[PDB]
Amino acid sequence: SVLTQPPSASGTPGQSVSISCSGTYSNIGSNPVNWYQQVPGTAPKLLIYANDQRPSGVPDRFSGSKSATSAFLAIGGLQSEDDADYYCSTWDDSLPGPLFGGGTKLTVLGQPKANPTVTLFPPSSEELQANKATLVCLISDFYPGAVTVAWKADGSPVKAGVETTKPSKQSNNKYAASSYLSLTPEQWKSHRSYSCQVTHEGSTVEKTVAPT
Amino acid sequence: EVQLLESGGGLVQPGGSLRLSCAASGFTFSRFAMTWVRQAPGKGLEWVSAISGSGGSTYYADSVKGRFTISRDNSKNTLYLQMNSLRAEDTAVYYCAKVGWGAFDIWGQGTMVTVSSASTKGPSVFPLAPSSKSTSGGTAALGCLVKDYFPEPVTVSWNSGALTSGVHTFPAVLQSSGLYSLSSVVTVPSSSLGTQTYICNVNHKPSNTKVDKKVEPKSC
Amino acid sequence: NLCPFGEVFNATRFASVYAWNRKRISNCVADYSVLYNSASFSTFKCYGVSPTKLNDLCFTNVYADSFVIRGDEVRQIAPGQTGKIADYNYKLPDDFTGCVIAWNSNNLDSKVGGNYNYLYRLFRKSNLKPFERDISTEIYQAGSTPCNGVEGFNCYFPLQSYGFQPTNGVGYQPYRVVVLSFELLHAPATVCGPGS
Ligand SMILES: *[C@@H]1O[C@H](CO)[C@@H](O[C@@H]2O[C@H](CO)[C@@H](O[C@@H]3O[C@H](CO)[C@@H](O)[C@H](O)[C@@H]3O)[C@H](O)[C@H]2NC(C)=O)[C@H](O)[C@H]1NC(C)=O
Repeated sequence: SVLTQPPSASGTPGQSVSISCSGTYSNIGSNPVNWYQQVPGTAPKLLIYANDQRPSGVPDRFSGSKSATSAFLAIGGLQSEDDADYYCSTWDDSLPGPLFGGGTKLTVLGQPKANPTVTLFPPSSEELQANKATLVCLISDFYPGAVTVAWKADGSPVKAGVETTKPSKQSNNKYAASSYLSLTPEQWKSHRSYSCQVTHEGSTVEKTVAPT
Repeated sequence: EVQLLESGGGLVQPGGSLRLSCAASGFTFSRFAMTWVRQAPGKGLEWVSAISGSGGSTYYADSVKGRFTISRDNSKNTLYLQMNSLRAEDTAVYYCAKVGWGAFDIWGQGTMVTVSSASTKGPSVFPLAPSSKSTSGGTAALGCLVKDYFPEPVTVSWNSGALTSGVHTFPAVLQSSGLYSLSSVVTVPSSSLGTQTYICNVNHKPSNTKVDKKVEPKSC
Repeated sequence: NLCPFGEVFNATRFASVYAWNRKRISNCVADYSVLYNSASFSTFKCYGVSPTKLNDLCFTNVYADSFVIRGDEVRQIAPGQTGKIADYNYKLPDDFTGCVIAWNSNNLDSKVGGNYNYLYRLFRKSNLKPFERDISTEIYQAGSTPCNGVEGFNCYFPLQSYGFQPTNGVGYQPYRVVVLSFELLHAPATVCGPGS
């Protein structure tokens, strides 16, 4: 059904990293795996096909490997110009065309890791009086520029009504992003609290608001 | 020396139609299957459709079946994607690519397709009041929410430009509706609240909209 | 009387790795140090035995397998390895007892404009078992759409040619490989070193 990749990866200049891709016997276990590099602003570029083969012009510091149900892309001698989103892809015995994993954003580290500052605002009285309701989660000063944002309502995941921006570079070379959760006023009052959870480099910062 | 040059993207309303083209050179086009792959802004890659070298076999993702038609003209080295019954969620960059050994080995640089009904609309501006939940140490965060405008850009200032320290205006989110929203937040000494007035000034030239919004601590 | 290693190592033509060759060696005396004394080999690696100790050992049969691969694939000819060759072409067992010998053959096996006679299997639905061999040429089917015997979007011929060119980087130059595997059976030992 789905190929799962970690949302981010990092290393320092000249070091190595490994990006994973996890699936099932009916896709990765039974079908050749490909890897693509997408430098922001450009089309994907093939790095690896048929699990571990490089097309002409891809240097040998990119290599592919595969376990039973997982695939791995290794990148040695990291350079800044390797900053990109990396996607695995394969086929599934049940589908006519290929699947792509969700992508891993690789950052070659140029400054120390920096945790996000998170501020979460509840719907305003004025918006509630217009019969609308938006939660605003503002995320700033983080490095590398990769976060994932999860919303909760009384501990339960909230799927619908979420809009999150891509990270964008701040004047101070750290990153910012923001996420918005749209609700009805009734949904807003029909819960005891809402949470914005921002995960960065494997640590989660959580903020919560409640109707009042 | 291989080139895949796409065109035909653009803006259409829901239910509208578009035809994309991809012009190939530098390889033996008719020998290779060809494919379309799309990428919604900020999202991953989604295979759309493929076609055999001759054009006699075609393949489609479930998400586009019955609405999109792939074809090719081997006399012109041109690959096509006819897109009917377009929906907001078809908004994406569309890539053409050559198929090679189970992979997509050469990609065009993409053409952007936007499926939207948005027309010029000024924002609704709401205050984001400072609270205990947005105060850390001796600092409080307050802001304004600039909701549902089109097109870009808006400008936000605080206290008519007198307040710049600690101002952070965030890049807009482009919603599924096709409308933008953004927020601006300022951090100020919490002891200044209720003695210093804080006003965000929002300008949206396209709709000739100008809004000042007082942002005040709440009383119950 | 002497085991015919010269015919294996010095054969004029070598097999493609997907259709790797095997010779059975038996009823003969094997001077292995003949081999490892030569500096001609860029790889000479033994597993579960020493090059010298072999002349002091005996075996039911010896198998000599041989083929051509890329320089940068020689590392897959070893117990415990994965990759295109180990997985889809020539697989040694985790407990391999034997020797792997290789040498650069760019001067014999490359051609200006490319030697495309050497092939490898690029696609396989499952990994080879140790010493398994697959020479089939059925169209390989990715995903759900049956190939019906035709190459296309999701349907690929399973062998690809190396296409060796004298000017390749060494990692992409052709190497000749010989794998010696030493079989001990509950039966008479017919291949012995000169020390027995
Ligand atoms: C593959 O072919 C080459 C070339 O024919 C073989 O090399 C040859 O190896 C023999 C050893 O069996 C060498 O003969 C030796 O000559 C000295 C005289 O200096 C003698 O004292 C030794 O007792 C032995 O007879 C021969 O010179 C050598 N030729 C070349 C050109 O290197 C090689 O052994 C073959 N590979 C095998 C058999 O695995």
